[PDB]
Amino acid sequence: EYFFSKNQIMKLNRDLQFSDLSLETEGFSPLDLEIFTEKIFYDLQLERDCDNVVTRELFSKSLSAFTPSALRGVKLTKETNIKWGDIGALANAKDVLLETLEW
Amino acid sequence: DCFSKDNSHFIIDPNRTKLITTNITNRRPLPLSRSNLQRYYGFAETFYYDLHIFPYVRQLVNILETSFNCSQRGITLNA
Repeated sequence: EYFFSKNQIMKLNRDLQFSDLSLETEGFSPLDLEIFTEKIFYDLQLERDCDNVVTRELFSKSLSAFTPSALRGVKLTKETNIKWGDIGALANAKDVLLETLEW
Repeated sequence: DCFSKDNSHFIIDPNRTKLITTNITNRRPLPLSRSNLQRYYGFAETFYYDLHIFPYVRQLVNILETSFNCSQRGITLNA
């Protein structure tokens, strides 16, 4: 919010509220957030003609492409992202495993 | 000092010995779409891209045009 205020005046005017993208942006340093917000701000001339960037969840388009200064080098583990819904029929084990993890 | 009319038009003749070199002046260079300037003097023409079929070129040219256009808005975009 401070960074959005420190750019030349623009506003998050739609019913989106900052916590949404905050929960969407766990792995970021302050410098990364300054950059990410500048990348959003460039919407103001790259795509919109408006003097103010009503944001319309455009973050969901750009934040998929931008990345922090973290997450460097090609390393992955969550990529498959199949969730617990895609159990391999661990009927006699998924219970105890998820319980022992979650408690 | 030969004539009071000076602005509307004048003739140089190489029999007249003067010149001036006031460093530099700054002026906008012509757009290709109107000028086509290269093809007149026959230099190694740049490839004329189209604005559609190489979409990343549209991306880059818009990214630069942002800062030509924002000059009226006065913001220095630093693109």
